[PDB]
This record gives sequence, structure tokens and C-alpha cells, in this order.
Amino acid sequence: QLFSKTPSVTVFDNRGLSVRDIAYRRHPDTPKVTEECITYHQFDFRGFLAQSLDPRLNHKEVTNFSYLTDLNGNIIYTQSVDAGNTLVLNDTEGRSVIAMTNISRNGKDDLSLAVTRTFQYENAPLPGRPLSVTEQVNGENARITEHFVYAGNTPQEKNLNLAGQCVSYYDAAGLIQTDSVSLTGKPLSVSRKLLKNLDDTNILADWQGNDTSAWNSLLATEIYTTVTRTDAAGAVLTTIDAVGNQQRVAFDIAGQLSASWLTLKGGQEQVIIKVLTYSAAGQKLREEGGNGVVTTYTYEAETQRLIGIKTERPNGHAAGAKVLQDLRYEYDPVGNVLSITNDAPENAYRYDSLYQLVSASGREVAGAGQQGSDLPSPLVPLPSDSSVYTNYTRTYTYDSAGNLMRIRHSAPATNNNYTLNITVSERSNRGVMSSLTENPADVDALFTASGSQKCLQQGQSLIWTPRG
Amino acid sequence: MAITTLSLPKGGGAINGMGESVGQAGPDGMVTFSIPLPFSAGRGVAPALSLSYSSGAGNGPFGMGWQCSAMSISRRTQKGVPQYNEDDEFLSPSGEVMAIALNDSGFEDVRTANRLQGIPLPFSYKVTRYQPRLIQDFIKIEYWQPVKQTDGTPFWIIYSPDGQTHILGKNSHSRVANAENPSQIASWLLEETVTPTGEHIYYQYSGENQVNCTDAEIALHPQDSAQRYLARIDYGNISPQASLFVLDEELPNLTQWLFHLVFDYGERDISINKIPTFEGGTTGWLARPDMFSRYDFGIEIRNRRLCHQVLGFHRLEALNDRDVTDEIPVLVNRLTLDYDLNNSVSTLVAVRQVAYETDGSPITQPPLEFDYQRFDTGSIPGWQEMPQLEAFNGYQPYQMIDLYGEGTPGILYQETPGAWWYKSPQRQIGGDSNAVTYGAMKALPKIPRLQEGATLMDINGDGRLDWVITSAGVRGFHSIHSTGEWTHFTPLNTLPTEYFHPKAQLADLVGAGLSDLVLIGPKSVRLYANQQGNWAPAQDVTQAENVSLPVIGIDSRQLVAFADMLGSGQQHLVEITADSVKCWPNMGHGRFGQPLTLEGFSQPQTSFNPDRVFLADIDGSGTNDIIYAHSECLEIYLNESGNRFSKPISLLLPDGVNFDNTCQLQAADIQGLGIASLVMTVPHMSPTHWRCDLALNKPWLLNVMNNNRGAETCLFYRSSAQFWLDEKQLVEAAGQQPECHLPFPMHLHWRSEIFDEITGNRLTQEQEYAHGSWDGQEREFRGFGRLIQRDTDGFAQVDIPTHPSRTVSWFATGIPEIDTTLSAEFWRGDDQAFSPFSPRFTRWENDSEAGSDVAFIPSEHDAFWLNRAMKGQLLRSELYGDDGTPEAEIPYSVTEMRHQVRALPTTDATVPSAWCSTIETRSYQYQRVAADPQCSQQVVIKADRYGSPLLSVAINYPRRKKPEKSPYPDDLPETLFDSSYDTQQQQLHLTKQQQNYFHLTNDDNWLLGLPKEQRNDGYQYDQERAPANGFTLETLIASNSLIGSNQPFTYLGQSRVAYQGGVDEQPSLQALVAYGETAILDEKTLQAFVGVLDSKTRDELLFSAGYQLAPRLFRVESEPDVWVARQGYSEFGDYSQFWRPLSQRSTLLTGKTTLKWDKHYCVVIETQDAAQLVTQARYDYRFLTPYSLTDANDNQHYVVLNPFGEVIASRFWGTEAGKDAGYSTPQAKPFVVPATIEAALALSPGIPVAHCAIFEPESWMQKLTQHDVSERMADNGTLWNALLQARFVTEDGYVCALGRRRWMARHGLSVLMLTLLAEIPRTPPHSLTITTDRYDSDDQQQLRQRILFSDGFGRLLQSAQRVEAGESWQRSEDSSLVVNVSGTPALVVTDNRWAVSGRTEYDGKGQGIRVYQPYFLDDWRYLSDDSARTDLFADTHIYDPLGREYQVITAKGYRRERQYTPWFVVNQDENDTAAN
Repeated sequence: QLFSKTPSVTVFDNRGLSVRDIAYRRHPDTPKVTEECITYHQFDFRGFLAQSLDPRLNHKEVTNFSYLTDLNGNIIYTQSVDAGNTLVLNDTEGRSVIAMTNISRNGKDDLSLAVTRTFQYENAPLPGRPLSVTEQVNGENARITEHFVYAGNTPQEKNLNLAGQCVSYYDAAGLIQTDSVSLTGKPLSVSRKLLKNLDDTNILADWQGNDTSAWNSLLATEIYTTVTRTDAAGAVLTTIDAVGNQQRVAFDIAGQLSASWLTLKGGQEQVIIKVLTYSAAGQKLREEGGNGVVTTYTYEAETQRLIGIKTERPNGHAAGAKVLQDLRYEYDPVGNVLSITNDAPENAYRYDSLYQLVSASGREVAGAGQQGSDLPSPLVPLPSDSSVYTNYTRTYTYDSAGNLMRIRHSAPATNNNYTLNITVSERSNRGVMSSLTENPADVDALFTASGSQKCLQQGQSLIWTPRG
Repeated sequence: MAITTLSLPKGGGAINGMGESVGQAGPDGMVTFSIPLPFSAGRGVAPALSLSYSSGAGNGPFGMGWQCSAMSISRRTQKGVPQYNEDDEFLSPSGEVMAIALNDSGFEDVRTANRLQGIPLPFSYKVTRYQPRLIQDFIKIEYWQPVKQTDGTPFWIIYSPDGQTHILGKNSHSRVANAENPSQIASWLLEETVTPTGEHIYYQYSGENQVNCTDAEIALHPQDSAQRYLARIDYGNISPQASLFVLDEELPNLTQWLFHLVFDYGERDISINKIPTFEGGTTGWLARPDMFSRYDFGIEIRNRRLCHQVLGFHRLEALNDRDVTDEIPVLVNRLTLDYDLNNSVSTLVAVRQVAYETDGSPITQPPLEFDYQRFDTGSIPGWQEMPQLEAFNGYQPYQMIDLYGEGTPGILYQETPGAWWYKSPQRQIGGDSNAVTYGAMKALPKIPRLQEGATLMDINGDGRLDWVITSAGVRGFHSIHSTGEWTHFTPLNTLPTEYFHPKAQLADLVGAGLSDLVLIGPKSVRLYANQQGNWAPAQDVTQAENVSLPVIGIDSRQLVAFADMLGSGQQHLVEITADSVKCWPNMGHGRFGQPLTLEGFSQPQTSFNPDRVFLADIDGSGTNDIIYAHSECLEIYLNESGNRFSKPISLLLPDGVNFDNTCQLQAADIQGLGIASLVMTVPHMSPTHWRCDLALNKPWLLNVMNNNRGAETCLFYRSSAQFWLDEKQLVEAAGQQPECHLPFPMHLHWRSEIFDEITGNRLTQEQEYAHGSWDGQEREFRGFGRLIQRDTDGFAQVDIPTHPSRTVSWFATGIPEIDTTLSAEFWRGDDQAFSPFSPRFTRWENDSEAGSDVAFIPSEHDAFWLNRAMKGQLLRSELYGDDGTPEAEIPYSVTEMRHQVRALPTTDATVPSAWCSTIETRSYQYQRVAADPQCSQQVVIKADRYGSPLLSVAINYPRRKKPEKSPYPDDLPETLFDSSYDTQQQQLHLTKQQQNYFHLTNDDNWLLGLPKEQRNDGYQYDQERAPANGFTLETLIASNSLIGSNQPFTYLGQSRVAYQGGVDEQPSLQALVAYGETAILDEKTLQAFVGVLDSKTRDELLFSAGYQLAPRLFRVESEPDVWVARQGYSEFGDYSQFWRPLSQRSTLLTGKTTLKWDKHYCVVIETQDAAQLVTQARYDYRFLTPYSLTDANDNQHYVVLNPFGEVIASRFWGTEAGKDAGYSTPQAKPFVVPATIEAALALSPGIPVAHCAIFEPESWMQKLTQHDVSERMADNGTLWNALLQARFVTEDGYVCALGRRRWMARHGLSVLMLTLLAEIPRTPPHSLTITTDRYDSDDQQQLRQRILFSDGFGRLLQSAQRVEAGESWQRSEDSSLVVNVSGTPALVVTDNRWAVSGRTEYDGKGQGIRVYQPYFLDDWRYLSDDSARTDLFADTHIYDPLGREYQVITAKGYRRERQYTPWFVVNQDENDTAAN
């Protein structure tokens, strides 16, 4: 097949590290050229990668990364033209101490946008575990985003198996008071309390000063605890979202799931399964939920490539024999799909030699229109019609580097044909559909110093925050 | 790190065995196999010996060929018999001569002394430290002498550089000497040792006695008592002492040691159904069937006791520290050992490990069998004529010797006008390697050959014959090479004798290889004086007048010989009548002992004659055997163990032939058997010659071993002399002049097969070699210059081709005169590879700044010793995979390995001591593509007086210049090869690693190898900077050095340590460490911080991330300090606490552990940490192992182990949000794990244990019983007895592994046997695991019933879980898949369904090729691999010779490709490989 002679290679220095990527990539319908699908990788005298590039930047002669390191040569402060210069910093003992990102491009780059988080620990005699962490607003105030209140070793903490343990992760969105644990180490209950008003968008969830004697102003009335009981196998015996939801489960002679029953809030607990059949691989085979339908699934047993699935209401069902679906599916040597169909009319696919998708023709429902930032109305009721899902073609296109170009389409049943095209940065992954901007160099101005987008789908309001 | 947490046993495992350790070969050719010993580590240090067979080993208590003997200090005797005087010479157990040492000023290491370990001695005393002729490692050694030697004894002390210290010969049992007057000390023996912690081990010897002896032995051997046996080892002293105990008056009681190894020769009941006892009763140790003596130290050396059971004893309640009264130690475990016994030899049939249940039921490991080549003469075949020879003898028509380094002789009829017709053995064309014939003669230019005492021998010991000159006035010889080089005449200040009568000419007893002449007989002893073919004066002595007088030349129907019927190698005097025979004990210098008779012979004495008699040893022991002729037969009498003679064998002569006084018998190795085949001529008819057939092997070589897990060793073994004739023959087919520097015969291991016990796959391994070498002055095997090594796996198939390994290698023989030649042998398809690693030599001096060396050329004498010391050093190797390719001739890779020596002054002025170093490697990697290897070189630059690698470097090299086309296949787009080159290739890279140590070595101390300081720095350079041969060390040490320290390097890093205790961070006596020192940052690595921080925040972040300033090491002139951390903070008591861990820390920034001990500090009983979590454990001191734990929540976790010390069940119980929870306390629910898997297949939910497991390894052999067999044979059990005696069946009634074939051979027995066996398969070693779904607080524990299957070779085979009933495959009673007639699996409902997993077509490298699919099955039994091969889908792993799947094939035939090159690797998938 023309797919032949597309191999991948790796090529090394005399240190023995691969100085480049190699593949051999062909667009199938223009088969004369195989791309220069290869790229630079560069490593220091410590054998640690200093650089690698998009080939499309190489003749442009502009670099893409920075890395900086210690004795023992671990990365410290590091940048790429998409990621921005970024730090997480750690103890001798590897404990985290501080985290920062969102620093500008002149080189005198502005750490007043550092978006800081930093970490706080036990003292002797205790081993030095993290009792807390705080946000710090870059260049400004720190606030204690959490505590991890470690227990003592009272007979109580023994009983609860909380000896030394975080009995109180006071946290963003409030507290989880870890308040019982098993001899099997599994937790047995924890009072998830929200904030004093969790739908208050601005109460801190930050835990400054002495103790919760203050933060009672900030933890919820919503004491939506969870409670748990456990098998010696560690599988759940029962668990209960203390607002009133609860669960139970049971298993076969070996350990596969055989049944479960799940209490909705304060209700009875009821089984989910009517009939069960797995494959010997433990994958499914023939099941009937409380739904009462026969469904079955059929696969390459060597690989579980599902060749198809069928569903009917069975003969003798409460609503009698009725086939509901019969899907069939097709696959390549490595196992990429190529087509699917169903009955109760077909769809089919193409890929680069890279397996980078290029085509996805099929059938799609009339009247849905060309896709926007929307969900249409459903067709209601469910069409018994043979046709309203009219046949169509759709296709994909992609950069030399890891970026898309376009989706391109025809709806010949309605002539509703169109193409989607992406504007993208001269120099980064920053890029969007060309009607936001057509300019592939204006487009890069639109993103934060951490490379998140400055504004929403069409410029609407958005704020990014700590934890990113 | 900190001292380990309280830790559970594994809680799991797999079925596996032990002793699985057959060794690889080497240029010595003396293949050997070793096994470790199944006994404890004590508290952490314990006796660490290990047993071995060797092809080259003699007899012992281990039986013939085996070895586990520990060590002693002893004389040489290859130099002949000891004087028992000052001028005798003595040897390390390291195998090297032990000179006296020299000081700085080149004076001896000696003094009078009056303390040791500061212990002021009970006397004035005298001491001398000692030095070997060769150092590998720098142990300090001293001899000890009373100032008046008669006052008690001298003795010996040992100081290893690691401080490990040992003593020899305080006590009689710790000594060996003349039993009559021990002033003739043979040896001093190891007796005790102390650890730096003041642990100890002691080593008992038992002396000889008359137990189980009898009248004949009593009459003959009233001298045995000096013999010794290693009867017990003991360890775990009741209380510490860092000095030796035996400094004391006398060693404390038996109770004061806690672990013991005990050795027994059949005293306690060998029955499997009796556990032995620490006390042995009074049955008394047996004496071997095949008893004999040695003589070689000039004394009686009777050899009698062989062990059969070895016993591990634990003083349990003292180990518990609980009780001490009558704490008779438990027999922890019993190694059991079984031998074949014969009138002349015994050696192991088998061994097995055993332990015991508390009810005393044994439990067993699989046995381990052996079968060395048994000499037998029921074997012996008939005669054949010798067309090759048929008339060339019969008095004068024969002449013979090997001259041409042959190992077997040329015939050479040769006279005064002598023909010199060197008719010599050549390989027959065709047939096997063993086929041989005698070809053309060759006369040669040669000596006067007349009237000279002109005769055959090498007399000087030269490996070259010395054709004798002794005529009227004229004396000397001419020496003849293997080349036929008749050297010029040799006058030598020879001092030959009068030869007055040639009668009674002595030869041997002077010493092996240096034979010398003494006319002698009754009442007097003339003396030799030959050294290496020169002489001192001869002398007169006599042996004592009571000794019987051997006497020569009286023809009165009798014979004499200098011949070793005793097989010592000393060709003892024997006198031989038709009725009586007598042999004199060798006493070497001037003497023999009173002679012993031998028995087992007579003839009708009135019918007898002298001669008609022949004397060759034929049993291969050395004990010369006897033949008589008879009117139509030969009578062959074989020597019982060197003591008596078997019933004579009656051999019919060839038909119609009768032997008579014309006829001449002889024995010589016709076929390359390595022992003499039979030979004769009857000079009656024109044809005259015959051989007789004998055997196909040299006897007593191990030949095969097995484990009852189903292992084998198909040992194959070949004459090195045949090898020489082959090397000769093939290089003469190459027309080259041959000259193997080994003339000397021995028979060596050669090849083996191994087999897949279940799949019937197999593998071949081959050992091959060239340039045989021997010492032309010392008579010593100098190795082979080249080795060649080869192998293949092989398979039952189905497409996969095997590709034989081939590799070639070179080793120093220490003889330039051939060592030079190997340079021809190196493959040079590659070309730009650099000059051969050239061996080099140096000497240390005490220069200022702590000394130096000069590399130098010493004398050629010195070089003799240098090269001999280098002998065996592995020089080079070159390695390939075999195929029809134009790269079969190209190796995957090649290596050469430079060696360098320091020569050393000595009290021996004749030669220096020396030591050697493998100072470099260089290593070219081709992937069998010759165009352009990657290569690297690694080198040591600097070292101390004790050779530490004070500086070293390593180098990688830039790529070769851009070639014009790809050598690789055109499958790659040319864009690959033409882009395969980069600026990054243009680069050389060079590590420097430099370091220095401490050396606490004054006075008593000898502490060496003490880590201290290290730094590394790096360079990179332009490819245009290096020389075309590459840089050598000798190059870049020069002042011009391109890498000169003025060049700006990269400082790679440093490291350091601080020792604790009172030596200023330098080591204390135990060298305990205060902390490890751990760098972080400097003005080079700050740049990340420079990107972000001010000075204050920078400094803060160092101090907060845990770092401090410290000095920078190997400081260069301008170099600032560096930021670092430090680690490991830990503390210990003294010896009174055995310096056990008290409390230990990783870092000051984090918590510290504290650890709590039993009274003996045997184990940490408890621990608590920084967070104060106290932890409990309790231990079974059978195995010193924790059966119990508790956490700080009071959660118990608990385990039990079998008496073999292996986990068998577990549970946990504790608290649960404050309720009590878990399983019961065990004593609250004492419980029985099912005894059998068939029982466990019906276990119930709710057992009080979280898990258990059950096992059957020995199931690989079928089990039988007396009643089972009697229900066929109805003798009701005497057959069962006979079979057990015959080792067909084990004592526990299994069929014995070799037994299976052993019996159907020895007694033929048939399907009569198969009746007991056939439908019970060999059942793979297997086990069932169980774990319980819930604590026994809930009875509805779902039962996780999973079986598993293992071997000794890949270990786990497969495993399966019981699963819910339904459609499944079915296994046949014949283990097949049950099939429909069309072969479809019997895919039908089963109740007993299994999910079956992990099966695959395993391989001998350890993987598997065909990864089989899993499935459902009905059965816990193993299904047939034949059916699996027929039916079951699997991808094929196409491993390369490096074991790397260059390809995989899917079960559906699509493929994944790869190929590897030194510079790059190509890869392809199932869609892309579809080029077909």
C-alpha cells in the first residue's frame, strides 16, 4: 500500500540522545512529495534539552524555548513562546514552596503578573508536612487558601484512624473536616462544609489568622458531609452523601461488578441491573438494565474492536419485541476506524499517513444549519423517517506544526456548503477562526502572558485566576 | 534515608527454588559450578562460604570433585617435599607465594613485640609481616613466633583492608602438623573472626580417630590423628567484644553463641522421618568406603570422613532473650546430601533441603541430582587391527615420542645411520573430529645420534626434548624445538654421574618434572641433586634400619617398579610377586616409610613368570592397575581405591591370536580419549599390530546435573590436544607454520546442551580456543591466547530463524613469543580504529607530596614475572550474530581492554612483587555495519600506592566524515541518510572524575577504601583538535595538553562526607558517618534565580530551601565557595550496643526516626517518629522475622510463615471510626489452612484470615507408594525397597528425576513402570492463593481462588482465577484441549469455570516469543502446549541477538519493523510494513 515507506526514525549524537524527530509524512492524494517531517532537538553539555523547534521557524531564525537549572541539573525557571516563563520551586526535600506564571515578553519582563502561590509546613518535632498554603497576589497580599490541619494521636484519633492526619482541610470552597477513617485507611466520614454562602463569589475561602473561631464566619450552613463503610477488600460497602444520597455494590466470585443499588436522596435503594453478561476480558457483552432492553456488543476478541452493537426490546418484554438499533463498525491494521453504519445511512473517514484525520463524511440532520456556538432544537418526536439525517461530506486540514488549518464541507442534499478557516500566529499557537481576526499577527496580541485567551468566544468577559 | 520503618514480610510470593547457579567458562578451561548454603545471616553477619564442584577438583569430604573448605596457610610442595626448616616456602590461600614484607627503607617488617590489640602478651614474643609475590588486594598479614619458638607455637594473623580480621593456629585442632612431633607444623588453620561491631564467628575442627575403623586400618595407619574436619561453625556471641575472644585464656561455653551450623557423616538418623538433634548420641561418624591417604607434605595423611547432613541450630529462647536454661537449640533446617559409593570413589548423587513441622513431619524442597562419568568395564569392547601401524614395531621396528608440542607422539624409526622417519598422527579425512591415522615420515637434519647415551628425554623441564650427550669424556646435549630446531650443542657445566650400572636408576622421587638419578637399594640411599637440568653435589643418607628394603634386578619370577599404585602422583616403589605385593610410602628426601602390602591378586606361582605382566593405570585415578597375559586371555586387576584389587577381568585375545614372548603389549591414547587405549604387536606374521577398544570418555567428569524442577546439564567435553591437532590441521590447510606453545595434554570442557523441560525447545553453548600455551620454565598452563564462543537457541516451531552467536576474544598468556601473534587475528573490516592497547609497567616511589610512580621498562626477567602475572587478563573481544549476510563477518561490536601493572620491591630479590590494573577500555559499536561505529574510551589516569582511581576520564568521539551513499538498505528515503549528520556530531566530549580518600592504617588499624572527597569537571572540543589515533593518557598528561587545566572546563560537581566520632569528621574505628554532603547551587547555576530575584530573596530562598555555603572541593586558584545541603544524620551506641541504629534522619529540615531494640539488639522491636507514631512488632526468631505489627491507631497486622520461612497466611484487626474491627485475634480463632489444593477447592466464606496460600512444586514428579506399586507387582514391598536403594524412588515416594531413566536402563523395566505414571502428568510447580473479601466480622467473604504455575527458569508460567459457571473451553485428561472432531475447542458450559491468563510461549533468554491469548477453561490442570501451539493465537517477538525485537509480527501477520544503527534507529508499523 502507498502507506508503505512512511517510517519513523530517531537519530542521536555521540552522547546518544536523539538530535531530531523523524517521520515520513505523505498527503495521499498528492503522493509525489513526502514532507520534511523532521525537527531539531538540542541538549546541553549536561545532556539536557536546551532547544527544539517548529521547522517552520527554523529558516525564520527565531528560538522557541528557555530552560534554567541547578546543580543536579533539574529545570527551574523556564519559558516557551506559548507557555511563557514559569516557575515552581521546591525544597531540598522536594516540598513545594512557591509557584508563578503569566510573565510578559524586551526581557525586563513584568513579574507583577506572577500569580503567586506558596506553601507552609510543620515544625519540629513534627516531620514538616504541609499544614497550609496561601495565594499571594503578585507583588501584593498573601491569603491562606487552605489548611491541612493534622490531627494529634489521641485515643479519639486512633479510633478514627486520624492519628496525625489532616482532620481539617480548610480550603477553597470551605472545609472538609475529615472526621472518621478506617483501619483499612479508607476514610469513613468527612464533613464537606461549603462557604458561609458558597454562591457568594467573593468571600475568601482563605483561612487567615488563629483558627476557625474566626472562619466560622466563612464556612457554610451547607454541612453536606459524606459518610462511608468499606469492605476489607477496600471496595465500598456503602457510602452516603449525607444530604441523603447513598450507595451499595456487590461483586462476583472474583471481583467484577455484579450489582449495585443507589439511594436517591432519602429514597429507597434500587438495583440498576436486570441481566448482565461480560466478555472474559471483563469487557461487556450482553446487558439489560432496569431499562429491560436486550443490548449486546460484538468485537474482535483479540482486540475488542467493536464490530457492532445491537439493541432491542426483547420478545416478551413489557413492550414486546422491538429492535432499537444495530450499529456496525470497520477498522484498519493498527486499528483506526474507517466507517460505521446503523439500522433500526453510513459514514466514513480518512487520515494522513500520520493518522492525522482528513475526512469524515456521513449523514447529518436537516435543518440543524451550519454550526455556530449553539445547540439547535432537537427534532421531536424521534423521526421514524429514513432521510432527515441527510448525507454530507466534511474534511480536516492541519499545519506542518501541531496546528489546524481548516474544516471544509459540502452538504449536497441542500447545497448548504461551507468552509471554516483559522487565523493563527506568525510565531505561536495563538489562533482562531478568521472572522474573529483575519490577521495572523494581530491574532497573537489576543492572549495572556500565560497564553490563555484575553476574552471569550467573541470577546465576552472572562477572568483567569490562581490555580490558573 | 533513615533506619528502616517497622516493616511487614512480603505478604506474597511465588514458587521458586535455590542452588540454581551453574557457572560460565573461562580461559582456564576448568569449568566449575557453585551453590550457596541454606543457612542464616545471623544478626547481620554470618559464615559466608559456598560449595562447588569443579572439573579440576580432587576428592574430599565433599566427595570427588567438590569444594567448600574455607582456608589455611600452607607450604608449597610442587617444589618437592618440605624440609620442615626456615627455607621452606609457603602460600596464601589466594594461591601465591608469601614473601616477607619490606618497609619504606627497604628493610623487613619484623620486630620483637609484647602486645597485640594492645593486649600485653603473656610472654616476650616475636613477629614478622608478610607479602605475596602478587597483589590483587592489599591485606596486611603477620606471622607470630615465640621469642623461643619451642615455647608453645607460632601462629598467624590477617587484616583485610576493610578491617576484616582473622587468625590461624592457636590450638592443636586449629593446627596441622606431624602428629608424632608437631614441631613439624604443616599449617595453621582459621579458628575465629571478629567484626568491627564485635560480633564473632568460630570454626570447629574434629580430628581423626578410630571410630568405625577396623583391624586392617588399625594395623596400617597408626598416625591419622593430624587429620581434621570442619564439623561445626557457630556465631552470634552472647555478648559483644570488638577484639578477638581467643586473645583470652579459653573460649566461653557453647551457650555463648546463638547460631550454629553442624555437620554429620551419618551419626544421627539419616531417615527423613527423624529430625536430627543437636546432640548426636554415640553412633559415631562413619568412614568412607574408598579411604586412602596423602603423603605429599612428607607425612601420613589419612582421608576418611564425608558428610551427609548439615544442620542449622537456633537457641530460640535466648534469641527471644526470654530464657536460657537448657536452651538446646532448635534444628532450624536440615540440608541432606546423598552420594554414590564405590570401592574406589564416592561423590554426590543428590542433595535436598528439608525443614520440619512441630509435630516433626518433614517438609522438603525438590532434590538436586548429579551423575559424573562412572568408569565401568562391563562396557569394554573388542579388538581392531592397525593398518596405520601394522608392522612398525616388534622389538626394534618401533620408536616414539611427542616432540612437536603434540600431546601425543610421533612414531620415529631412527637409528645410527638413522632414518629419522617421523611418521606422525594426522587427522583422518572425513568422519568425526576424533578420526586419526599416522601419515608420512619426515627425516630431518639432526645430531650425531650415536654412542652418547643418546636418548629421548627433556631433562631440564623445558617442554623441549634434550637429546643426550654423555659419551667418552663428552657430556651435554642438544635441545630440539617443536619446530625441529635442534639447538646448538649444550655444554652447561653438566655434572653427570658414573652410571656405574644403569641398574636401579632413580628418577621421580626428587620431584615432579625435575627427575634425577640415584643408584640405590638396601640399607642405603644415594642422593639426587638435579635442579632444572643442573646439579648440586649428590649425597648419602639412609632411611631407618627397621624399614623394609626395596631391592632391584632379581629376576626370580617377580617384578619391580617405581610406580604409583596409590595414585598420589608419587611413583612409589612396589615389589610384585605372583603371590604378594608391597609398596613403600614416599618419604622423598633420603627416605621411604615402611611398605604396605596390597591384596586382591595371586597366580599359580609354580606356573608364573616375571613379566607376562603390564602396569598401566586404567581406571584413570592414578592408581596403577595390572594386567597379566594368559594362553588366550588377559587378566586385568583393578586397584580398589589405591588399597586393594577387584576381581580380575577376563579379556579374550583376538580370534586365533595367542600372545607369547614375541608379542608386545602397550597402552597409548589412539583416539584422543585422554586415557590410554590398548595397543599391541605380535611379531609373528608380517602384520602384527592391534588395538583393543576401551571407552568413549575420560571418567568421573560431572557429565550431568539436574534439579527435580526438571533441569539438566548436558556437559560436553573434549581433548584440548585434539583441539591442537585440529588447530594445527586447519591452519596447515591454511598453509601456516604451526607452533602451539601448549605441548601439554589435558581434557577440557567444550560444549553443552540445555533443554526446555516443558516445550522441548533447547539451546547449544560452545567453548572454543586457540594458541594453547605452557610455561617453558615453570611447567604451568599459560592459558589460550584466543577464545571463541558460540551458541544457539532452537525450537519445535513457526517461522523464526535462530542466528548463532559468534564471539572472539583474547587473553594474556604472559608469553610475548606468541602473545604478539594475536595482533594478526583482529578483524579489520573497520580501519580507522586506533592502535592496540599496549601493556605497560610502573613502580611507586615515596616522593614528597605522598609519593608517585615512574612508568618504566624493568628487566626481561621482571617481564617474565610481569607477563606471568598478566596471564589470563582478558585483552579483547569481538562479537557477532551468524547468518549468510555480508555482515556475518562484521561484529555487532568490538572492545579492547588495556592492562597495566605496578611492580614492587620484595624480600625476594629474584623477582619483584606486582599488581595489575585493567587501566582502560575502548569500545566500538557497529550494529554489524562496518562503515561507522560509535565508540567510546574509558581510562584511569591517577592512582595511589594502593591503586585507588584518584583520577579517571572517559571520552566520546565525533562522527566520521560524510559518506557518499547509505550502507543501509534503500528502504529509507535518501533524505534520512543525507540528513543523518549534524553540527552536534562534530564534537568530542570528556569527563574527568577525581577523588581522594582516608587511610587509617597505623598500628593495628588497616582501614582502607575510605571515601572522602570527589569532584568532576568536563570538556567539549572541536573535532579538528584531536589526533587521528585519538589522544592517549600518555598524550594528554603531557605539558602540551589540549585539555590543560588552564582551559575553561565545566565544573560538573563535587561530593564529600563527614564521619562521626572523635576524628574531626574523619573516620572513627567503625567509620560511622555523621552526614552525607549534598550541594545545590553556585554562581553558575543561579541564573534561574537571576531571572526573578533580588539579593535578599535569592539568599532567603537558599536558606529556606535548605542550603548553606560550604567550601568548594578540589579548589582551583580563583574558585569561590558553593551552596550545599547535608544529609543522613544518624546515631548509634558503641560495641556494647553493637553500634545499632538509635535514631536516624534524612535532613535537619525534616523529622527524625527513633528505633527500639531487643536486648541482644537482634532486631528493632518498635519505632516512633517525628510525628510520634509508635509502632509495634513481634518476631519469630526461627527466622527472626516479624509475625506481628501494630500501628499507632492500635491496628494489628499479622502474618504466619511455613517452617521453610515463607509467608503462608495473613490478617489484620483494629479500630474503625472507633468501633472494633477486622479479623479476630489469631488466638481468639485458631484456624487450619487447608492441607491441599483439592481440599481448598471446597473452602467456605468467613475464615479468620485476610489471606493464605498453598503450594506444590515437587508435583512436577509423580508420587508413588509401596501399596500402589504392589497393586501391580504383589511382592508387597521388597521391590519398593530395592527401587529406593536403586534411587529410582525418593524416600517420600516420588519417582526420582534421574531415577526415571536410571532404572529403565539398569533393570530394563518397561510399561511395567509406565503403568504407574503415564496418565499422571508431570505437574508444573504450582500454588493456590486465597484472599477473603471481608473481615471475619462478615461471614460472606467472597473467596479469591487463584491458582498459579511456575518454573526455575522463567519462573511464572500462567495463572487462573475461578470464575462463574458458563461456556468455557475444556482440558483433556491427556492435558489436550478437548475439541470437536474438527478441532474446535469444546466451548461448552462448565460449572468450574476459570479465567486463564499469563500463558505465553516462554523462551530460554527468559521472555517468550509467541504471546498467547487468554481464555476460559474448565480446569485447574495445565493444558498441553501442543494443543496451544496448534490452536492459540499469539504475536511473535522477533528478538535480535541483543534480545531486542527488531520486528514483531501480529498474530494476523501484519508487522512492526525496526532496525538499529549506532547513530540512528528506524521504525515502522503494521500499516507501513504492508509493502508486500
